Amino acid sequence: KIVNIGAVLSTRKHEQMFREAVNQANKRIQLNATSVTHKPNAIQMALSVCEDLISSQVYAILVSHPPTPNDHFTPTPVSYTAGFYRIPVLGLTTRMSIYSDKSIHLSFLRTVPPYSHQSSVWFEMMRVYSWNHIILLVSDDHEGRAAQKRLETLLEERESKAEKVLQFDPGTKNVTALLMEAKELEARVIILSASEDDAATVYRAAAMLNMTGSGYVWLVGEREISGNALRYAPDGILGLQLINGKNESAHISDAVGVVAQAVHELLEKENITDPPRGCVGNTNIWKTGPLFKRVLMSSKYADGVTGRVEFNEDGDRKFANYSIMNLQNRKLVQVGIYNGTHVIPNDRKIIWPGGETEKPRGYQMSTRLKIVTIHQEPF
Amino acid sequence: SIGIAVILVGTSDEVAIKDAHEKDDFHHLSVVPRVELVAMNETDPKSIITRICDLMSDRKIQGVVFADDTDQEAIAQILDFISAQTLTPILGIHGGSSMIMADKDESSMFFQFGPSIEQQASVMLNIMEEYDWYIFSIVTTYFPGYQDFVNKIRSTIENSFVGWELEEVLLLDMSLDDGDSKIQNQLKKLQSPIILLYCTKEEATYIFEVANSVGLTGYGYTWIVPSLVAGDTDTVPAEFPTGLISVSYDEWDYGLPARVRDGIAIITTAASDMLSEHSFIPEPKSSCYNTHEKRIYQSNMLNRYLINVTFEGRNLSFSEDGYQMHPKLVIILLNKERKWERVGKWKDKSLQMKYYVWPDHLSIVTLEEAPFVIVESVDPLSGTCMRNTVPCQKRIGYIKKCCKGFCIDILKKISKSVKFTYDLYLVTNGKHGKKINGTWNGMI
Amino acid sequence: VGWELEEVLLLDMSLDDGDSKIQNQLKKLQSPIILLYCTKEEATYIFEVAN
Amino acid sequence: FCIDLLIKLARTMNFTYEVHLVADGKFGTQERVNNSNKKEWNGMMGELL
Repeated sequence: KIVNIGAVLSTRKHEQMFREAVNQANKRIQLNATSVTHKPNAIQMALSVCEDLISSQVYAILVSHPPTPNDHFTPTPVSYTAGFYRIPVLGLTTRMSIYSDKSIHLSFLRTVPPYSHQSSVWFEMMRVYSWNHIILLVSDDHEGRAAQKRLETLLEERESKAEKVLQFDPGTKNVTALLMEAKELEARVIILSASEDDAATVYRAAAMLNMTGSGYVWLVGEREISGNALRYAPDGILGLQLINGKNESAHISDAVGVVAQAVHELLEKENITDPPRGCVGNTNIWKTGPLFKRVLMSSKYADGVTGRVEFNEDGDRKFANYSIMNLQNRKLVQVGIYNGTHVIPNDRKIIWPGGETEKPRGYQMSTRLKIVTIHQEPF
Repeated sequence: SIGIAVILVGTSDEVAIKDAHEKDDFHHLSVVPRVELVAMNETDPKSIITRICDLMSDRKIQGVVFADDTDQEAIAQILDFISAQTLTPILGIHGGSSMIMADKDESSMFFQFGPSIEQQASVMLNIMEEYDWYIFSIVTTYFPGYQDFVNKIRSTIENSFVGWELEEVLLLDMSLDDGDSKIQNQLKKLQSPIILLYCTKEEATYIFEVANSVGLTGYGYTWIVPSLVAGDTDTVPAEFPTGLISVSYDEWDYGLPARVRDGIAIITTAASDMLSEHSFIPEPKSSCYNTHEKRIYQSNMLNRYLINVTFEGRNLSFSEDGYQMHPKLVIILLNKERKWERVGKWKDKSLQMKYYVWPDHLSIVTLEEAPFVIVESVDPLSGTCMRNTVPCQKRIGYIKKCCKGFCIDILKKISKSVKFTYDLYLVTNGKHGKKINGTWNGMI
Repeated sequence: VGWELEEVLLLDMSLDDGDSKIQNQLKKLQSPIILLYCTKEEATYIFEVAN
Repeated sequence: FCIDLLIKLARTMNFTYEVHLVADGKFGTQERVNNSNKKEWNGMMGELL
């Protein structure tokens, strides 16, 4: 039949490739493309999702990075409106960890890993560099809590715990109170999971508390090594990056291919119900939608532009690859890579914070102790 | 004035609801509630969205009260945008809009008439305390609330001196393909009389079917389960074992006319305090076009007053996450036929259950003797009955006490030797025994 | 020598559609040691029921 | 006796100390304290944690 796979993507030029991407799949029973740009207004965005469905009856929706710098709330109008009918939506260029809950985002699959999955990189990096005492600087937001939640789970797998899990309110200008507590802690390994704005406040304070000197390690994700945060990050920031996270065309082609394989799976089934014609009175939940979403996780791509494209149980990417930057001479130079199972460091050396060539231990002993005694007559 | 637009979806008593607007008495607060009722079928979310903003530009309403009959969770999520994008309070009093969502937008004005999974877990422990059940077991799936559900139970166990024994926190993953053997392997570790299950309604039938394969679903067990599994209490999948315990919201008592009255009151009194303390009328841009420029005006202050609301002596206080601090919950139990019957009632951390004894098992009489059977009041160190004591009742005045003595220690040793259960109770009609007019009174 | 016996439970073959009751009957078995006595064919049926 | 043993511990383990008495003056027990509804240790046991 005329299976519609139309997307909702900004970057009008990229949508040209989407038409070619659909045509390429046809050469590989019919797929039609009805790509539409992103509405800047959130309320107008939600209506256009089903309004374009009226003339298309689309089977899945793709959402991408908008021209606006919000980088979040973009898939919310397209996930809930399509989630009412259990229409699967593909997260082309979204990395927020909110979309990883099935209870709220019922039909959503991500072709890129969320920010909260960086802590999988960090935990395996520990054993490579022999680190066990760390300090977490997560934020009070859901994104900060998700990184703390998943990192702690991996730590418990090794019967180890983070020394401190200091949380700070986002948008706080005076963060020195939080970092003041972290100074007396014996762990010299600091893991920061804040946003780009919140990272600048942390970096500014850490500079004036002399926490950026030698013997200190800063493990940091992608948000805090770019934009405003990079302009205040100290040297030796052991950052992280995604190989092709910012490239939309890399993900559209792989995303279209993954749905195409599930389309072949949808060819043979029992009681296949076509998606609703529009948003008029179709209160039905599209019983076939969960079947489409269920087979869409199990559909693993043998190859692709970005390697094998596997979907997690929560819809996230599986076996992704991360690149390890390093702020050497104010320039982020890759000194490692992630193969999806273990860290493969580059041949070149790492310039640690403070200009230390040797790898710092990342731990210290207080020696000076506080001892509490009671008044007892003979002792 | 305050613009409130109560919206009803599907079949409802609009005339009855309209009468509550007249009965709504807020002269003391001086709120001037401009309550408007619009009824319309569920249709499509675009209609749901376009019903509010179009009507928002018509009357510049301050708050929205949303009611529904359908159990679609997607209505709650859609209502967050109008609560967030338009910064207008929205109340999920009934239906799908009352399906509590754990995580909302950080700026959303949405509030719901429901309990959180931590609130349902706490009352599930009050049931076991009332009947002196202390053996534990927890079985959870990968559902997003599983972390919060287990964390609340574990924290409440260690924060009280009452003897709590958690055997296992068994976790089962349903994403496995043909993993019935694997799902049985983990489920086989279950060896506790009481199981606290937390999963989707579909998963529970699968879980009970696998437990049916084991066969130890219910014979003396008492499975305790949140309202997520129960879902629509009308439809029982017949795979739920008899004796299931669930904590449902007060759908039986709080009907739609009751909930709509509270919805109007909550929005009105919140604005009045702001209209008096802050003394600033909230008049945001009702248009939905180019909402980016409309973020200059923020009504985050009204969120504070909406949280703390007093009405008719009831603490109708919400959370920052949108739950209810003091919800009214009823414990529903499966009967012999596939029917959910209310057994309890939880309000203000009080459990007014109507079953004094939970229904071999035999009843035992007792008296008060000096070294043989000594009855004492309920233990105040930790609650209930301490060590070396058993719970006994007395009727005048049905009061649960603690019994202990030489005769009771004999009963304890006999009970675990003959392998039988019991429930003591003291005598009201008299003492040991006397034949009066050919009738026996007392223990004999 | 201290010997304790849990069950001498008997179970039936010739009953039609007896799988549900044969599983229900086997619920009473809680001892860690089982002294089974049946036919080779019946052993697999018992083991698959215990499976 | 305890302080004399403490001084020996410091010499043999090469650490310094700052001895301070217990604010509560109690060794330590688990208490209900319904005001906060939380189990915590009091005094010497509560200063370690």
